Amino acid sequence: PGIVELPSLEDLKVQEVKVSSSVLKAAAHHYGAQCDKPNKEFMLCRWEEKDPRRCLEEGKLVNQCALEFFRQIKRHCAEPFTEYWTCIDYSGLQLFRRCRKEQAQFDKCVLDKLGWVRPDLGELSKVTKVKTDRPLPENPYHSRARPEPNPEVEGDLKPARHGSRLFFWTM
Amino acid sequence: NVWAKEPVLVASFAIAGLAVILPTLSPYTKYSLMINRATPYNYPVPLRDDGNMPDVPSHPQDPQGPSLEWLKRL
Amino acid sequence: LLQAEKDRRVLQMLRENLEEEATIMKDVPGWKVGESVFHTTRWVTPMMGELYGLRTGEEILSSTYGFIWYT
Amino acid sequence: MNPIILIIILMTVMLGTIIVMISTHWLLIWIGFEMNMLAIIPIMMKKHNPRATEASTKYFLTQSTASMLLMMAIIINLMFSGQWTVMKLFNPMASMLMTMALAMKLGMAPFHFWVPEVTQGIPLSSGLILLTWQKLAPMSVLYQILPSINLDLILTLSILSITIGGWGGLNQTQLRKIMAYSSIAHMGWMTAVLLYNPTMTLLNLIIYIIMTSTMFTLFMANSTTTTLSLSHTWNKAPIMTILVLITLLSMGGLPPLSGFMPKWMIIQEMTKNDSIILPTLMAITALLNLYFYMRLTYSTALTMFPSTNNMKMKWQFPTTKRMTLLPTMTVLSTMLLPLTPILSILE
Amino acid sequence: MMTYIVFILSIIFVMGFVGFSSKPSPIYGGLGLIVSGGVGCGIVLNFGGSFLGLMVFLIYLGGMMVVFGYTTAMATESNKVVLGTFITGLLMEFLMVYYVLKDKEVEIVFKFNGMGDWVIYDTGDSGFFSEEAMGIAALYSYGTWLVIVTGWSLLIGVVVIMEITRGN
Amino acid sequence: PFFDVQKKLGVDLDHWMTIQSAEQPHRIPARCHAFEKEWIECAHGIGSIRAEKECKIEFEDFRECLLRQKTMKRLNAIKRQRDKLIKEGKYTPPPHHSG
Amino acid sequence: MSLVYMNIMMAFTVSLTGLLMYRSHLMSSLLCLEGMMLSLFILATLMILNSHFTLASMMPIILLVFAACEAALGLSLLVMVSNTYGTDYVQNLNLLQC
Amino acid sequence: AKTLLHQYWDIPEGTECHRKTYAATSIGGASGLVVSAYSVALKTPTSFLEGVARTGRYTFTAAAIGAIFGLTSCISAQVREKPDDPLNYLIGGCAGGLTLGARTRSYGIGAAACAYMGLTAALVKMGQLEGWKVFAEPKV
Amino acid sequence: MFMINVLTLIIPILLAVAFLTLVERKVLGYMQFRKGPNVVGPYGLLQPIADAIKLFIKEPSSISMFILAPILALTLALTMWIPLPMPYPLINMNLGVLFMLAMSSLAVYSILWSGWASNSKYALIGALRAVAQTISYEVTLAIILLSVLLMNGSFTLSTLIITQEQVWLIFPAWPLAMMWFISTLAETNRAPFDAGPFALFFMAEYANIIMMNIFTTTLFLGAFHNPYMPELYTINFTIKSLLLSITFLWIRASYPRFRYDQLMHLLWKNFLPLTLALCMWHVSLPILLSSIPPQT
Amino acid sequence: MNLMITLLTNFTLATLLVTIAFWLPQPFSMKFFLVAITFLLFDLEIALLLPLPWASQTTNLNTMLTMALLLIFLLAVSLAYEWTQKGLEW
Repeated sequence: PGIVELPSLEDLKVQEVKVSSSVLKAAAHHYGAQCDKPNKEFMLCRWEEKDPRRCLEEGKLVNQCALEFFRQIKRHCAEPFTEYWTCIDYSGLQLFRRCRKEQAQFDKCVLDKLGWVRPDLGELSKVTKVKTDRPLPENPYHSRARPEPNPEVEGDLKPARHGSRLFFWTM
Repeated sequence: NVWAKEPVLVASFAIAGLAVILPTLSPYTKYSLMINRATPYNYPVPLRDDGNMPDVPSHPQDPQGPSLEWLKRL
Repeated sequence: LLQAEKDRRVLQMLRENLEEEATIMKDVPGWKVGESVFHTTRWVTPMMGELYGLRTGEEILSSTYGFIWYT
Repeated sequence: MNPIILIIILMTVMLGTIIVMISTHWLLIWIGFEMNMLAIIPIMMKKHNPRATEASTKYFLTQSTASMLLMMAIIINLMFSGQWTVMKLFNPMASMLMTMALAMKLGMAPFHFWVPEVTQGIPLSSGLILLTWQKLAPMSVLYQILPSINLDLILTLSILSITIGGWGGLNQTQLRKIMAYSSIAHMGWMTAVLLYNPTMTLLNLIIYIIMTSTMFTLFMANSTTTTLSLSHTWNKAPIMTILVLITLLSMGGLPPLSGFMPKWMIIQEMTKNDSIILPTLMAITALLNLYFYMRLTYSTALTMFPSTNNMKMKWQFPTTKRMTLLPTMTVLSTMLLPLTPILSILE
Repeated sequence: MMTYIVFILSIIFVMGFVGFSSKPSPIYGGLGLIVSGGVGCGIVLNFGGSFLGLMVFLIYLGGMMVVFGYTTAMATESNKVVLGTFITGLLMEFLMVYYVLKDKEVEIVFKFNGMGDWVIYDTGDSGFFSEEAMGIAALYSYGTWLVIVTGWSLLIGVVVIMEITRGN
Repeated sequence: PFFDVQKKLGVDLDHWMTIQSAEQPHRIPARCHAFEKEWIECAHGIGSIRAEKECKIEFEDFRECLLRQKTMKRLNAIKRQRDKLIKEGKYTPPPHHSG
Repeated sequence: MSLVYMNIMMAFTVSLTGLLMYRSHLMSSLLCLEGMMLSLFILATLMILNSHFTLASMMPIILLVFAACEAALGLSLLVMVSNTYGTDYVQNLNLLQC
Repeated sequence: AKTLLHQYWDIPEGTECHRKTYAATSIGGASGLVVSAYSVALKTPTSFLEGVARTGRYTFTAAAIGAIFGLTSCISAQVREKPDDPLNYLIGGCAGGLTLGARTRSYGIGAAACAYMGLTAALVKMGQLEGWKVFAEPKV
Repeated sequence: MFMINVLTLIIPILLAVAFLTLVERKVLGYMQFRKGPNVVGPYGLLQPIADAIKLFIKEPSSISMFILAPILALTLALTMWIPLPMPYPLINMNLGVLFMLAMSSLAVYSILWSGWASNSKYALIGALRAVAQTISYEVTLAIILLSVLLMNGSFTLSTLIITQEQVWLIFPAWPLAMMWFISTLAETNRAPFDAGPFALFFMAEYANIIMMNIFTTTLFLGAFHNPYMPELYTINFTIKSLLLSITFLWIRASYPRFRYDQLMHLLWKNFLPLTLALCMWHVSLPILLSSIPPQT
Repeated sequence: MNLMITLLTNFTLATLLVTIAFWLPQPFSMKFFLVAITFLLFDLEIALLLPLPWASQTTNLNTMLTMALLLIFLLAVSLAYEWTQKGLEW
């Protein structure tokens, strides 16, 4: 059987978001609106071709988008955003109803200094169009062609030939 | 009569009869269906753009497409 | 974002383990070196033994069976 | 019992067979066999003698272990190629256990010991429903899984069933064990054709069911258990004699009579293969099982036994049951030689 | 204290089935079958494993052996054959464990790769709804026919039980 | 025999239980989805015997998806050769965490 | 195949031998049928879970409720026998001879 | 089994002797195992030592039939020098039937076994020679 | 440290049981008319410690069955406070109410094994009837548990202790809760609803009692959960469980035992239609009030 | 291994307490049977019913409503059948 081919190690060094998970949930929605215009290109590549080792460059592109977004939120307002995510951090499985007043504080911060309307329910949905340079690929299910049809039935049928053609009981 | 001999039997038939008959007529079942439909478990896919169709809003803040709004609006 | 990191991590472990399959059987007869078992070059998802081999206990237990009798 | 309860239970036996005939999903087949068992138990023990208790106990143990072995075959099928399509299996082991599940189900010679035991210890109505429906429904299962059968299974079980159901029957004077031995004989004839042209097997199924319904209605003409009771049926009625004659020789299968249509066409589209030694051996043992039919005939309808007074007292009264469907099944079971081109009615 | 806990629990499972397949007194049999069902539930709850074995733990070990012990206590109430078959079944267990361990493959009529196997297994994929629990959360949307015939066979089992135990 | 009331009444009330590639209740696949879809579309309008002549490759591919027995065979051969080389004396192990 | 599947099938066939050969009581025979039910349950369940074949997850629970009512029918029959005799031996079934 | 009957029919008949006799004793061991298994399964021997005696009797009779039949097969084929006739196996089947009757220590069982075993062994070689298919086509 | 969690879980329940014995004897005295025990020890606490000591000292089947009944009863008594969310439960079981039912069934096994090993026909038929009236109420317990968590979505029970912040759940199903509480009285095998080592057997009985009290208090009511200070929630929860346990005493000391056939007749023909009708009403109704709870 | 360790500690402390408790000295009724099988069948119908709240979020609410009422109605009908047919008398 045929052997596989992968990109080597020197293709897979892209600097990654080495932040934790609690803060990454804490800044979810405004990441969903500010960036993530080109990650749906990554998602479209991933669904139309279920072959990573084909779509990874859009992964690099969304990696650098998210890194730029966290650079932008670090070097500006808010510093009590850090208090916000460490406030949601110790509340078990995370709820958005518990540490809510600091979320409104962080939202007042971002609306005054920068903008970034928090999106409504259910605006992180609502199936989306996008277009790229690449075409839709042929046979993403890698296979042969389907072999043959049936030699099928076409034409009327006559009366039966001389009867049953059993031992007797002719006609 | 019908009540004194088996009272809990009558009360059980009564609340069972309303639990059968009452799910027919209600002003709320369409709300139950829409709430139950519009909660996305899986991921709503992006697609190759269009055959120039007047739907499928591009931005997630573009108000063309279908929207859930009555959670805030009772 | 997590899907992109997961793609890069599973490709990393596949590259590591195929490099070490090339090393660990350096002189055996027969034996083509990189045999995919299948007949269609699509993307198999591997079966968490090629993602996790030769680890001796710690990461394999705390990365496969850890969740089930955790929580 | 209530007649409400029996109409419900007969409706459920029908429902189990229709679910087995109708589905495309293996769990539905297993549930059909189980529901058929569950409902068919209280048709037995309509009385309360220990005979029926022991008979239903034996039938329950053999039938339930057959059903669990069938579920084992399904689970092997999905340990291999995994889909619930009732089709070709993907393991000779799965097909092996599945054929042995049916061979315990409807009675074949390694697995047949329960059949005369359970048919003696019950009344005739329970025996009627068990033979007819319990041998109708799993033939549908075999017709659905015919492309993936090791033929040595059906060959061995079929030949051995014909010869065991033949040799048992020379000794039994009880009517019900005679009828069960005849049942195993026709199970051999209905099973050995299967991997060649199954339209033969399904027509043989319809033939056997019509014959056995005629036979049990004639033994419900009055409740008879030995042959001596049938000699007294001679003394009390003349036409039951000639119908026992014609239907017994049609169970024997002689060419002017309609019990020969199963043998004849099956030998034909059996030897348009080149199995010849197997058909001629099957037909020799088919000559063998006709003997106990013939000694029953000689006992009652042809000789005349001594009989008993109080049959004088029985002469006045009518034999005033309703026969369920007697005349239609009689002359449709016996005079149906010149309609063998109604073979191809089936598909 | 090691990796192959699935194989270990499966050894205890085979031990339990042998321990009541040697035909003891039936309440020793019920004890052994309770232990067997408990470790089978442990096995399926180790393959993730959220619901379904624990679901049946109520039924098979909560609603069956009770009735067996009940009908054993109100029916009726050491030997060399039982203990001999138990020791020989244990010996076949020991021999099959040895051929798994110090060989490569074991064949009864199959091929079994002889090593303890977490493989195959999920690759940490995002479920978020606990797949088998939502599988059991079918039968009530798509399951039209199946629960109909199932409840129908339950009702027929009811009337059958009472008729055989002397309706009316 | 077998009837087709399932077909004539039209409501496929049992053809949802049957295979994958259907309405799984929240739309997820199984582990071996695409193998089943390929083998079914191989042998769809085929008379079940030239299917056995010309769908053997994808059916073996499907069985190797479901069982992964050959992949385990190769994996076990790798591990036992690893054991004999680490017993014999080549590379007191660096192949994890220290490349 | 795997390692666990061989041991579950070995447990099944030992349970089947315990079902078939059985010495004195019938309660132990029906109890071994219950053990065989458990074996088929566990086998089908681990198959469906390892496949992540989420769709037909009906199999194990419906298999067990049905083979449960099979065992209910069996217990009714066994208690009927033990009523109409003294015990539930394989003896007292010696009548109705072949 | 398929393996030992295939060993028996592998050797040309023909003179490659006494392998035929050993294969026929394997036939006897298999037949004796079958008959002895069903017989001790359907008797309750009471007790087990007598069951061992019954099994030993059946296996010894079947193995003796196989041994004597293989010896007379090989010897008759060497003497008459015609490896195609069925009459040598007719003589062989009659000889096996007579020795079956003598180990059962009778006369009529031996003579009828001579006749039927001879005619059936003639049918066996006659069908293997002209060519009659084993147990199936299964085609049409 | 996790072993310290284990020991603080399963050791102080024994002191809880012993002090429950003194509390139920004292309060049933003050119900009846009795001071006491107040002589041995100050206000009667050394008296139950000496009760357990003296019962350990004394010098009293099939040692298999004779030991495997109380070992199973008391390991049930130990294992059965695993997922009860005293705010942080010891194991966050994603489904635990079905575990409650299963371990009630294992207690049925324990009583049947001790009755079989008792080996005397009067004790055998007594233990048989006690098994039947222990098993006759796990139907009702299961179906009421089903209907009360259908209002709250998931088996997790931590979502339940979330959802009872707004109202105490005793209000939106009061007759259903009342019938569950009567079935807890039946399952605990006390009045009105009715050989060794009796220390172990007795111990497992009372631990099952306090389990049902705590599970009642968690399943139906509670307090508002303070962020980062669960001590106040634990206090108000414990006081509610204790007031319900005193209420359980209060029902104990005032009613005769039922006749057994009256007990069965009452269960089937009086609970069983009423539970079914209330449960189908809790099936059909949250789909009618635009309110199906979020399984997460 | 958390709950396995807890389970094992419960078993070991219970065995310790049993060994301290031990070492320091050193015809029938048919009506009994119908209770068990009645429990068994209604417990099976319980086993069908109780995964309902996992299911209670579908898009075909009418079908779930109808088959759920079918299940409880059949349970009450089986109760009604044994009720009319004096199935638990004493």
